[PDB]
Amino acid sequence: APSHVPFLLIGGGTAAFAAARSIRARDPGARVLIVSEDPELPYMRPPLSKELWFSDDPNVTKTLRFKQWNGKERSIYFQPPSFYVSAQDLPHIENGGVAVLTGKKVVQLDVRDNMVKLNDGSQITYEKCLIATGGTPRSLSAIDRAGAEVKSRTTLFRKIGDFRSLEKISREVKSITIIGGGFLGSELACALGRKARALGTEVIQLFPEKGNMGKILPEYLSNWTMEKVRREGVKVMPNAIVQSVGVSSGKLLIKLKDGRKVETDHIVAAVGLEPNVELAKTGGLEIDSDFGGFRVNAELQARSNIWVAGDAACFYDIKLGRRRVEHHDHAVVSGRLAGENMTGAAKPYWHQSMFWSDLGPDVGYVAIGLVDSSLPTVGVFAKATAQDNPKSATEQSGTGIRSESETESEYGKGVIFYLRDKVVVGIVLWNIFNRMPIARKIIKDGEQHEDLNEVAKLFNI
Ligand SMILES: Cc1cc2nc3c(=O)[nH]c(=O)nc-3n(C[C@H](O)[C@H](O)[C@H](O)COP(=O)(O)OP(=O)(O)OC[C@H]3O[C@@H](n4cnc5c(N)ncnc54)[C@H](O)[C@@H]3O)c2cc1C
Repeated sequence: APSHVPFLLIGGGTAAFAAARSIRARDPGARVLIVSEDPELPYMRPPLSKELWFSDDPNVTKTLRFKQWNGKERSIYFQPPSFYVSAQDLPHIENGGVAVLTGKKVVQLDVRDNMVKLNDGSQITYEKCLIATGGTPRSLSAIDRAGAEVKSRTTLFRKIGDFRSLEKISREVKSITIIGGGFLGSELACALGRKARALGTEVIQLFPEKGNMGKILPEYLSNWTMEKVRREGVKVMPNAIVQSVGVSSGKLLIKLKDGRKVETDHIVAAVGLEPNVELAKTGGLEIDSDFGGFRVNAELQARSNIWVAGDAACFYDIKLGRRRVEHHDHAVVSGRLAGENMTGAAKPYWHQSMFWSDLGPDVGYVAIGLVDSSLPTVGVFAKATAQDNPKSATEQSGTGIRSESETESEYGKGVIFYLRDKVVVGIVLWNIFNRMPIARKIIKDGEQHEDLNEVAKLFNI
């Protein structure tokens, strides 16, 4: 537990790691320390709701070495444990390196004095800081007022602990209910769905919308999505508003505003996240408003020596202005930029951060820009071929983390445009891959189009 560190990375996820790899690649003798309230070393989140549930390895719970869609085993951790130095040797070890203090939470940030306070009473000072604290899962108020009995049977899925505890539960109970129609929630619907078919148990997913991912996707693709979830065996209940939750003889009882009742053994909440601006009080960088997250400049700074990246960061988006994102690609790229800037410097974050989600090897979505379903939307669909699924894409690139394969620079499948007037502000790509460069160039040009079809042809529709 060092008293001082040149580079402090608060929080131990994907942003923090992207930063540290970058710094070491630009200053091969830099001394970087990550503080992580997670017992685990830094690891990626997408598999937690994806491949990890699809493997046939009974040890997959223990090793968290998962198989991608193409068959290649990969670890959920960014680096083997042997690549990090000790927080102890960090201050003096020849060449320095990267160190992670696991199980420790930074609770106080004294910006003026360049110092942090850990939970245990430790005090650490820094020359250069990155806040990469990600977010905290939201619950629903209709859960929180039910007491400690219901709360103890409500997974808020986010971490390895949640994967492990929920995987266990899928082998012990008869009925699991997912609240939330969002991507995570639907990924979790399919994944638990697949385990429940093997066991003969029940999976229920509910949400207020008309269909899955209803805030993002138009009715057609949303309703289709819902039918896909139902094909996995899931009892999907749309237009479900939660009235209250309570104990009813060993079972959880969900009462809806539309009157319906649902008996289930366990709940998994997947209703989004709230940024972690905690240290935003004692620090006096104290966040934005419209969008949530710490305010940063073009180079991702909240102060002259304190950058922010990843989920915690409210950045200026090249085409969309102020924005907050929950994308892994954002994490990696803004994390990488932030680390480059900490090693001096002077580089704007002009990146258009792609989002992607897979519901199994066979269905994949990819978003870029403002993708809200309330906008004017134009969809152009087609019959998908042999290479038009995540399994093929993962076979083509060798990686199942889409952001690595689809590059950073500029009815089975289809493309949905989102419009303010006739300007493309957002795009969804349904089962179409290798076309994010064109997808970016289209939004970045901010052009006006009175067709939509000719554009669609570049996606190979
Ligand atoms: C289950 C799941 C599946 C996902 N799938 C996808 C996907 O398919 N595609 C996609 O684009 N995105 C996906 N995402 C979102 C994506 O993973 C996030 O954008 C990414 O994790 C952001 O990284 P981060 O560094 O901002 O936050 P995190 O990875 O959460 O890292 C923050 C870490 O810092 C810790 N921390 C917070 N505060 C403190 C403190 N004061 N002191 C010490 N530590 C602290 C937290 O415990 C956490 O471990 C998924 C997310 C989840 C949760």
